[PDB]
Formats: sequence, structure tokens, C-alpha cells
Amino acid sequence: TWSYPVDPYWMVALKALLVVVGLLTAFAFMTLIERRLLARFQVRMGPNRVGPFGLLQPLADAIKSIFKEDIVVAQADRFLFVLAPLISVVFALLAFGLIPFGPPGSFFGYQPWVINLDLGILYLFAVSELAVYGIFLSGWASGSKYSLLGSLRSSASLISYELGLGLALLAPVLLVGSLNLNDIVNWQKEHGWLFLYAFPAFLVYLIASMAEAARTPFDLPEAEQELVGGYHTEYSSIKWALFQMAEYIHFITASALIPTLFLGGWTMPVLEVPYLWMFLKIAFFLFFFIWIRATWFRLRYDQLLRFGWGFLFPLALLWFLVTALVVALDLPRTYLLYLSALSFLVLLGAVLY
Amino acid sequence: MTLNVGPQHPSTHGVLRLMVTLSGEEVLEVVPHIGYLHTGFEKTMEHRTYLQNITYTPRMDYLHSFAHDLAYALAVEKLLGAVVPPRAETIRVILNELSRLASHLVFLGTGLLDLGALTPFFYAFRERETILDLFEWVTGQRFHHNYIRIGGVKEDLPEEFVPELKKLLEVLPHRIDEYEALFAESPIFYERARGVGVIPPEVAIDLGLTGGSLRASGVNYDVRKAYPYSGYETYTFDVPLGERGDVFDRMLVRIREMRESVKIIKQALERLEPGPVRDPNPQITPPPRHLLETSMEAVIYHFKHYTEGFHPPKGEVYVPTESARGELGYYIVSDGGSMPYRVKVRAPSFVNLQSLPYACKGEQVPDMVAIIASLDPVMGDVDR
Amino acid sequence: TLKALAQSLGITLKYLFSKPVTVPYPDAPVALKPRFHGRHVLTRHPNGLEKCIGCSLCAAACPAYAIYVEPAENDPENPVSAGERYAKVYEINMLRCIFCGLCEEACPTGAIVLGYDFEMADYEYSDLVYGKEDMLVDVVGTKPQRREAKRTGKPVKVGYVVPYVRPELEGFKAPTEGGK
Amino acid sequence: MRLERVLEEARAKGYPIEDNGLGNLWVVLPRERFKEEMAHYKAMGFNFLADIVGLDYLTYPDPRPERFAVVYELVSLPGWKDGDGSRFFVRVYVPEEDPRLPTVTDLWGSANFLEREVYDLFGIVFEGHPDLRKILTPEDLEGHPLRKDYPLGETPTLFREGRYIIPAEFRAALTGKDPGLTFYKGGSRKGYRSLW
Amino acid sequence: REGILFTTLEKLVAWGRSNSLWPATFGLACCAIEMMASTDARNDLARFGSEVFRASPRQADVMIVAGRLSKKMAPVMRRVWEQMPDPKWVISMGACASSGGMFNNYAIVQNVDSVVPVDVYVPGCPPRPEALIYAVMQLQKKVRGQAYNERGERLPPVAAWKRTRG
Amino acid sequence: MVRVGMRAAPRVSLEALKAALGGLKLSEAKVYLITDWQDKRDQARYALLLHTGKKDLLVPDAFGPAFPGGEEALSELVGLLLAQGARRFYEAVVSPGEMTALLDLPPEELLKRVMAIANPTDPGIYL
Ligand SMILES: CC(C)(C)c1ccc(CSc2cnn(C(C)(C)C)c(=O)c2Cl)cc1
Ligand code: SF4
Ligand code: SF4
Ligand code: SF4
Repeated sequence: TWSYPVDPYWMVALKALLVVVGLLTAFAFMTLIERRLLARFQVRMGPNRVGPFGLLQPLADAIKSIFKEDIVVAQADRFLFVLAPLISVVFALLAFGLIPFGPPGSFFGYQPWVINLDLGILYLFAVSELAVYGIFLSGWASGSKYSLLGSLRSSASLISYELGLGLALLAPVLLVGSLNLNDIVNWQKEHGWLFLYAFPAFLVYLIASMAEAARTPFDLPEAEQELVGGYHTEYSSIKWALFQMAEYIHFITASALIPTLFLGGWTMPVLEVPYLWMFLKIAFFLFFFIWIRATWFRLRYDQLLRFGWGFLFPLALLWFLVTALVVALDLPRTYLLYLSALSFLVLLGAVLY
Repeated sequence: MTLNVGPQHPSTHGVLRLMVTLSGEEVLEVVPHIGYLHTGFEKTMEHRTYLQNITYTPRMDYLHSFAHDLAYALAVEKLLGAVVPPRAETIRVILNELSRLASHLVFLGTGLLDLGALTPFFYAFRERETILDLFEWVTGQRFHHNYIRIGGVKEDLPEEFVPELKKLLEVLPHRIDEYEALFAESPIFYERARGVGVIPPEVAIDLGLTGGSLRASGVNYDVRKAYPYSGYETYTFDVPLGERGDVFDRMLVRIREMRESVKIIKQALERLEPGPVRDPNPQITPPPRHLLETSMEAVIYHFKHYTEGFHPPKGEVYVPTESARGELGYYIVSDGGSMPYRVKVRAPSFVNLQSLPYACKGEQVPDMVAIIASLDPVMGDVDR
Repeated sequence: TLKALAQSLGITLKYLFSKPVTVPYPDAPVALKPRFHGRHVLTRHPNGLEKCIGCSLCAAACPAYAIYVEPAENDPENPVSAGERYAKVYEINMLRCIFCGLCEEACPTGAIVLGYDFEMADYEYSDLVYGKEDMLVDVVGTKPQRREAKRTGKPVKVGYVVPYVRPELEGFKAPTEGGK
Repeated sequence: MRLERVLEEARAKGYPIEDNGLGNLWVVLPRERFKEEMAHYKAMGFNFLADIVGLDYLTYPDPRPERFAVVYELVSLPGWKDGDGSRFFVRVYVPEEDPRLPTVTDLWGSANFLEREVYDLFGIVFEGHPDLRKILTPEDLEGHPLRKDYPLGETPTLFREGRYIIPAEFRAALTGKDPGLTFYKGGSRKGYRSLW
Repeated sequence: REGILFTTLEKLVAWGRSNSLWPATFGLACCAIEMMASTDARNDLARFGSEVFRASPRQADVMIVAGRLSKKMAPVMRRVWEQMPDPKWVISMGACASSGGMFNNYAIVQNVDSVVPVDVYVPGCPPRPEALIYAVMQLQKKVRGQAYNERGERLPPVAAWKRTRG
Repeated sequence: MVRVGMRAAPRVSLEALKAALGGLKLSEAKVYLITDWQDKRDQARYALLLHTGKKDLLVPDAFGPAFPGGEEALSELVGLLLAQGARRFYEAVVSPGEMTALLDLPPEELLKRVMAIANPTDPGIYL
């Protein structure tokens, strides 16, 4: 944090609290929007009901969620059963503050972000491991091996693609040379839209984030119509809500980070407005991902693991090695533009056979 | 892992219990457990007049029920030699192919949803509503329609039925071709279905897997060609087949069956000429409703038929038909009374289900779901 | 065959921008066909005499056995049926009724004929045995509907619309094609 | 075609051939010759076993040899290697107090479930079965439903004020042995068949 | 704590439970397809709050008995009903569940109120999907405490509160 | 099969049932509470047929709130059956004209009929 200021600690607590409650209301209204967008996808229309726009159905759902007989299952672990949702939610909420929503002071005085750590992507990676932690831990705590195998699927698949995330994220560091997202964003301001340089890595990051609970491995897994998933099947009132909430926060965190790093996390060449462009790109990634949600099938966690290991990780490490060649020899930056354009043309033109 | 995929869970359509003998993520062998819906149609049917049992016939295989209706009608007719007018028979085959379309729509919606994505459940099922509207037009009922009769059909078609049906016959080919364009060049569904579900035709025959997945194993064995009953002798017909029994070839055959069924609908409706609707033999058909105020004999036959019914000769009978799930038939034993002595149903899904431990043997745990959905089971048929 | 993923995306979007297809019941009335199998009605002649002559054919031909008919003799001074016999008690258990149409097909006077209402859900078993004066053509609505019109002060609103009512339903009050 | 050869084989073996004018054929085999005959039947090429239907002839107006009668359905698929299309039935009577019958599990695995149903619905035990486990009826159910001496178990329909119906005493339709509400049944209601 | 002990709070939570009815899929028979058609793209039970469908019994309050309740499924359903959270409601869908239907025999429970506390009954064969919406609206105003029978009685919000389960 | 108690005497039938029951293990026994009029339990009368598997026990229509204090006896009865390990409770619905003659049929006919017609019941409705 060479060039970025520091708000007072009480302002840090205030901003963190506002971010948490914003994530709450946001994931609720985004559940509404996902329902209605799925509806538009499948002819059937959404809840023209309790709202008008349905925007009061989430409150009814939450009010039912409390008073919903939070039950302590017998034959189950007294402590971990209740404790795991706290992990899954807490270590999901965080890792969102780093994302820059504007230049300093564009928060009506103090700071668009919460924290601007020197080593950011490692923070995101570390707390990303803990979501899988909470998931499979809850899967175990139920004492139902039915859900246990689903929890194991969760951990196995998400961990494979979680490894792939590192080989994806290596490359842009060579260009930026710093591990703080804000320096990367200012770089994206100067040279412009980092993904133009590293589209393949972007893909292997994007696709990796598709495995991280967005959809299509979709062996996340959920109980529905298959070997039941973890983190559910025994929780009643709020803990189940806590798990769904944390998974959706992980979803929006990825859908915000992807524009942040590779594409233009805000930083717009046009109108350079602090918040609106970032929110719009987040919503765009949401529209595409929901398109995928209600448009693509599963990958069964077997073909998914084989695909992650044989395809994503070698490709990502190869791209890192190429970028390292260019950076270590440091003569051009244009060569990467040329090679990335060619790579994108390869991954695209190979389809229309 | 002797894992109990219990009844109805997880969302295992066709309430069923499965004891998956399994170590890991493969499938060693699944021990099925059925009987969770046995209501006793073969028993309760022994206590309803021949006219009434048409109310018991559709509700067993509740997806393609008109095969039940027509098979039972033909068995009883052959037992007492009633003559179905050509217009009645044509309407019967039209409704048969139409319920076939609805059945296959529901089957593929349920399958696609079973593992993978949810969306295409709607569009196909959407058409079902339109089709149901069509049925609601003629039978006044969505399904479980009580329309057919021993002599023929209950009553005539309204003028409003044909236009709605033509509208649907215009939209359906494009719709089905859209689904097929989505499906045939499958990105993952290829790597999901083509390999899975080993169906050696020898074993499918030994277990009698007639439900349209045998022709996926390359056996051209269909009653519509093997045993023509309802005029299929008079229809320009493609009988789809699959090269290797798997999920992919099964599904493609069923889709081409849907298109050919639409073609059969066009063919039958085009040849439609005015006429009568059922065998007027009073022992077989109740008196026309208009002369109830003219003749004593009218009142006698109406009263007796609607209280007692009629008494067919002593004898046993059977007629087979092709359901959306394979060979069907009724073994009907009549004792010369107003109620049948016994009614046994050859339940195609009941014998077809024996191929589950073999089929899902060695397949993956998730694929045990598709390999059930590929079979299209209806447990109202199985438990029965 | 990677193109199919893109094609799937495309068709899903095409249907996304295709907004319409649905009907929001109860806000929009369901279009029912004129032949629908609904709540039984007991019909009256133009003369005002009731059509049921209490012949127990609907009860005998009932494959679910939901029809009970206690008969009685017409009172010539104030007759109720057209013959010498009428139905003193006509109760039908909607929970037993499987909606065949055999009662209509056997009724020689056209008295008992299926109607159209389907909004008949109620809370208690013993309340779901609809009575004669709960199905006569004179009435407008189902039992919970009438009870809500009493406990609400709001008139009965039928949640269905049909192109027309059959001749066999002479008198049956329904929304007809929009003439009103 | 193989049906005609079954005919020329069995008729010399003294097996009666039951036929109605509808096109359905029954071949009655006794208990012993049944097993080896049908082993030969598969050896004759009878791939497909459609039905195994159990029958309780107790309440049939004319008497029959035995109470239970089990009927198998043998077919040859027209579209396979050598497809004739011959389909026919084999009936075998089974004693009331000796519900024995060897299974065709060794020939077809299809009779795995089917025979079990007859052991569920009838007191017939099929010898040589892999597992005779009750298929349809609840595990704690005692007896075999489809045999006439087993009650259907009807429950009255209910109405407002004490008014009820017991269907088995309500049904106006007559079975074969019920003479009817007049002194008797003759004519059409002792059997009626139109002549095409 | 049971959604009670303040005149406004009980109204509020009853409102929430009414429109937030989260169905627990229990498809039994041919009623099931006319149940699902109440969610197809002509007529969706996806507006009132029942879009999502948790097959788990640990997460859904409304149990739609859609089809004939065969006896071998009765005890299983029993535990499935007890495997629901206590704020749960039970609708009996179809004739075969509400009544014995036409299947008056040894095989079927002639009224599902025997094993599970029924909230709402719905005749029909099959009940038109819009009749299923009408039944859930009936249940809606019941759990709000706005429902009266033919005898004038107000019905409790949650049936299955009054049974000494065990 | 034994017959203990008498019609419309809940307390006498109950105490005789306590005495004759003893320490019988009901792990696989079956309890049929036969009644009339499926719906109206508010005035219902109940008879009991207990099939232990090795011997059976009959109590006529002497339980239920239709008799004064019959519900309290029925409560103690279901609590007793639940204590001894019963899990399977059944209710059979017969016509009032049936209930009285049924107790005069031979054991085989009565027992076969009842086990055939039984409806699985939640015992909670009688507590
Ligand atoms: C999510 C929805 C509501 C669509 C859903 C609800 C319930 C189920 C499981 S009940 C069920 C479903 N389909 N079938 C057929 C006839 C298609 C085989 C059955 O026999 C049974 Cl019993 C599945 C999906
Ligand atoms: S429609 Fe209803 S009342 Fe009429 S015969 Fe059928 S079950 Fe009986
Ligand atoms: S059939 Fe018609 S006239 Fe006869 S009793 Fe029934 S309603 Fe009355
Ligand atoms: S009421 Fe009709 S549709 Fe529903 S389960 Fe019974 S037979 Fe099927």
C-alpha cells in the first residue's frame, strides 16, 4: 500500500459492516433476479406476486427462515454441526473489500475499498480454501454418509480447480509486478484491459471460477436429483440459509473479481465513473453465468476432474511460462498482445467446424 | 457402500428404492425394491362392469394411457365381436399418437432435468399443455380421460378440435427439430450418453426390454409392424432404430418416433370422412340419447346396460399394443357375467425394469440416474 | 461438437426475449373447453320442475360409489320433479368422485350433468360432501366460494372463462365468450 | 413358422390344443413334461418370454382341473436373427394344496420378477427361483391377494347423516355364479356373442 | 418461539409463512403430473413463493401428497413427515389421498389424515393445476388465521400442532 | 383368540385388558383399532383386535369418546401399547351393521377380514 491512504479504524469497522449488510440485501435481491431471469429463459414468468416486483418475497422468506425450528439432530456431532456454517459464511463475506470501486475519496470522503493489502491474491486464495473447508466439514458433521459423499465431491472438485486458479493468476503478476489489486487496476488504466494480454489465462481462471460453485460442473453438489451434496440435508432454519448465502457470496465475489483482474475492474476509458461501471460488469458476468446456469448440463465430477487436471492446469502453467519469457527478457510488451490475439483466434475458430 | 437411495429420494421419479452395492463412485450392482405403489388394479377390476373398467384402464400407466384404453377395448371386442367404425378407429389412432407425443415430451423433460440442466423441461412440457388443451377440447379432461368405449368412442368431435390440432401439427415439427438441433451434436451429453448403458441385444431380449430401448440395440421389433391392429397397416411409417444400445441412440430414436408420429397424425386426419362413431349393437352400445322418450325397449336397454351392463361369452382373450414403454396387453378372462373374471396386465415397464442391475452395473453413481431415465419407467405401471 | 453449447446459449436467449407464454391464475381466468368435467349440477325444466326423477342410475353406474339417492313421491299440488318420483336427498362426495361422466351418460332426464368449477378445495372431510342445494343450477359458485362471500361481504367471482356453455347445461351461468 | 412346427411336434405328443376363433393358441402341458418341453422350446428358438399370468379358477362357473393355472407366453422376435413372429401361450394347472412349479430362471432371467408376483398374488411357490421375495404387497402382509378367498377389503363410502353404502352388497352387476335379481339368468346374460 | 405472543408479530410471521410456503415434493401417482403442470410454462406455482423446490424434508414446509398413498409407503412417509421442521403444513392432493378414491381395496389408505395431519383437502382426478393453486391459497389464508369452516369455526394456523405425536 | 371386556364398558374392558396383557412383547404384534365413520372422531367408538402372531385378543366396541370417559381409557390403552414396544397401529373402517356381527364370526374370518382392510394410522390421533 505505497500510494493508498488509510481510513480510521472505526471507519474500517463501519465500512466492513456496510459491506456485509450490502452483501446480504444484494444476494437476496439477486436470488429474485436469478429466478426471474431463469423464468425469461424458460418461457415461464417469475413472481409477479408479493412484491410488486417480488422485492418483498425475500423478506417473507427470511422471516419464515427464522422461527423455522432450528433443530439439533441427534446421532450428529453437537458442536461441528452448528459451528461449520459460521466458517462458511464468515470466510465467504470477506475477500470482497480489496475490489476497488473507485479512486480514493470517491466514497464521499474516505475510501471506496475496505483494505488494500500488499499481497491480495494470496488473501483471496487462502480464504477461498476455507469455503471448501466449511462445505465438506458440514458434510461430515451431518453423520449421513449420503451427504458425506457429496461433500467429498465438493471438496475434490473445488480443490482441483482451486489449484488451477494459481496457475491462472500467476501470469498478470509478471506484467504488474505487485500483488495488490489496485496497482493492477491502475495498470489496466494505463496500458489497458489486461485480458487483451492474457485471455487464455483469463479463460482458465473464468472456467475455474465456473467450478467454484457458480455452475456447470454442477457437481458442487446439490441434493436435487443426484447423490445429495454437502452442507445441507440436515439443517433447518438459518444454517441452511447461511450455506446458500455463503455460496452466493462466493459467486458474486468471483463475478466481481474476474472483471477486476483481467478485464476492466471499473477503470473505464469512458466517463471513468467510480462505481457504476464496476456494478454493471458484475451484473454482466451475472447475466452470462445465469445463462450458463439455465443453459448447460453437469460434468459429473469425474470428467470434471479429468478435464481440470489434464486441460486447465497444463495450459495455465504454459501460458505463465510464456509470459515469463516475455517479462524476463522484457524487450516488448506487444509480443504478448500478438500471441494472445492468436490464442483467442485459436480457441474460437476451432469451434465452427 | 450398500447405499439406500430410498423411496422418492433423492427425487427419484417413479417412487422406487435402490440398494446400490457400490464401492466408491462406480456402480457394482443395484438391487431394486419396488411395490411401493401397488394398488391392485388387477384385483379391483374384477369387480366393475365392462363399461366401468374403462375408468380403471388409463390411470395405471398415466402417461401413455390410450394404449391401455385401446388394448382393453380390442380385447373385449374380440371377445364379443364388435365392429369399430373406421372414423372411430381413425380418431383412436390419432389420440394414440398424440398421447405418445405428450408421453415422450414428459419423459425427455424429466430425463434432461434428472441430471444436468432444468430449462428444456419447460418448452417440451409447454407443448403438453397445448396438447392437453386439445384433449380437454374433445374429452373434457386433461388426462385420465374417459372417452373410448367397447363399440367405439363416447361421442363425436366438435368442429373446434381439428383447427387447434392443425395449429399444433404446424408448430410441432419445427419444435422437435429445434430440440434435435440442440441435442444431436451434444457437447457433454455425447460424453454422457453415447458410452453409457451397455445394452447387449441378447440380454435386452432375455429380460424382454421392449421399451423402445431395444431398438436402440438394433432389434426392429414393434407391434405396429409385427402385429398391426388399429390400421397401422394403412399408414406410411418409419420405425426408428438404434445401432448400439446406449442413451444417445435411445433418445434419437424416440425423437424420430415423435416426428413420425406427427406424420401419422397428419396422415390419419387427412383421410377423415364423415361416418358413425360406435357399434350400435344395443348389447354392446347403450341406446342413443334421443329416443329415450319414444321406446320402452330404449328404457330397458339403457337401464340394464347402465346398471348391469352386458355379459360377454365364456372365454379368455389378449390383444397386444405398442406403448411408449413397449409391448402391452390384457389377459382378460370372462366368465359370462357382467363383470370380468380376471384382468391381468402385461406391464411393459414391469418386465423392462429387470434390466436395471445389468444396465447400471459398472456405470457411475450419477449415471445410475440417467440410465433409469433412459428406460423411462412409470411406477404406476410397474407396481400396478 | 463444441458448437452446441453456443447454440444452446442462443436458443435460451431467443426464448428469453420471447416474454409472453403463461397465464397468471387467478388474476387471469383459465380458458376451459365447453366439454370440461366439473362440479355436478342438478337442472330444471323450463316449467320450473326439477329434472331429477330419482332413478338411482347415477348411483348404480357410479364406479366410485359417491352418489346416494333417497327418493320420494311428487306432491301433485306442488310437484318438484316431472314424473311421479323425485330426489329427496342427493349428496355427492367430491373426495370420492373421480369425474367419469357416467352419471351424466346414464341420467335419462339430464338432471345430473357435470359442470365446470374446479375451485372446490376445502379444509374438512365432512364438509366436502356437496349437497343438492349446494349444486342446483340456481346457485352461483362452490362451497368455499359462497362461504367466503358470506364471511367477506364480497360477491362470488368465478376464476374460469369458457367459449360457451353446452345445451345440456341450459341455465348454467358462466362467462360466455365476452358478450357481457 | 416355428409355431407350426410346435404344432406338428406336440400334436403327435398328445397335447391338446385350445383355440378360440380370434387367433390365440393354447398348448396344455402336464407338470413333468413342462420343464423339458419348454427347455426344448427355448432351444427351438423361443427367445422372448412376454407374460407369466396366474389364474384362480375357483369362482369359475364351470369347474376346472385345478384351482390355480399359470400361463407363460413364448414369442420369437420378427426382427432378430431368425424372426418368425410366432407367439403363443403355455398353460399349466397347479394344485391348490401343491403349489409347485419349477422356474424358467435357467432359461429366461425375465421370470425373475414375474414368478415372484404369482407367489405374492397366489400361494404358488416357484421351485428353482433365485430369490422368492415378496414384490408388491407390504412385507407384513399375510396371504396372497388375487385368490378369490382373499377379501378385496372394501371400505364404505361416507355421507352426511348416518347414510352409508357397502359396495359388495350394493353392486347390481352380476358375476358368473350370481343368478341375478330375477329367478335366474338365461339368454344374452348367460353369454352373448355377435356373429360378425 | 412458535410465532406467537405479540399481536403484530404473529400477524407478521403468519404472513411470512403464508406466502413463503416452501413445498416438499412428495409425488406418488398420476396426481404428480398435474401437480408439476402447476409449475409448467402455462401455469406456474412459481410466483406465490414456491419457485424453488427443496426435495429435502429438512428444508421445506408444505408436503403435497400428490397421488395414492400406498400402504408400503405410509410408514416411510410417516418418518418423512416427522423429518420436517416443526413449522410444517400438509396438503392432501387428489382424490386417492383425500379419500380412498375409486381404489376401495386392501392396498390403499382410504384417507391420509390417518397417518399425517392434513391441512387442506382437494378433490379432483386429477385436480386441475389451478385447483392446486386454489388449495395452496386456501392453506395460505389458513396459516394466516383467516379461514373458517361451514360450522363457523376458525381453523388453527398450523395443523400438525394438535397431535400427541410421540 | 380370546375375547375380553364387553360393549360400552371402557373401564372394565381396560382393566381386564391390563390384567390379561401382562408382559407380552409386542415387537412384531399388530394392533387394529376398528371403528366406523372415518371422519368424525369426535364421537367415535373403537374396538381393538390385537394379533400377536402366536395368539390373538379381541375387545369389542368399548373404547372412544362416544362412551363417557372412553377417550381417557383409549389414551391409557395407546400409551400401554406404545410402552410394550408396538410400532404398527392400524384402523379398520367397517359399517356399524358389521361391527357387532363381526365379533361373532370365527377367528379366521374376522382376523382375515380385519388384516385385509386395515388402514395404517398415526396413533397420535387417539392420544
Ligand atoms: C421438481 C419436480 C416438481 C418437477 C419434481 C417433483 C417430484 C419428482 C419425483 S415424483 C415423480 C416424478 N415423475 N414421475 C414419472 C411419472 C415422470 C416417472 C413419477 O412417477 C414420480 Cl412418482 C420429480 C420432480
Ligand atoms: S363422475 Fe363422479 S359421481 Fe359421476 S359416476 Fe364418476 S365418480 Fe360417480
Ligand atoms: S340419473 Fe338423473 S334422474 Fe336418475 S337419479 Fe340420477 S340425477 Fe336423478
Ligand atoms: S385422484 Fe386420480 S389423478 Fe390423483 S392419484 Fe388418484 S387416480 Fe391418479
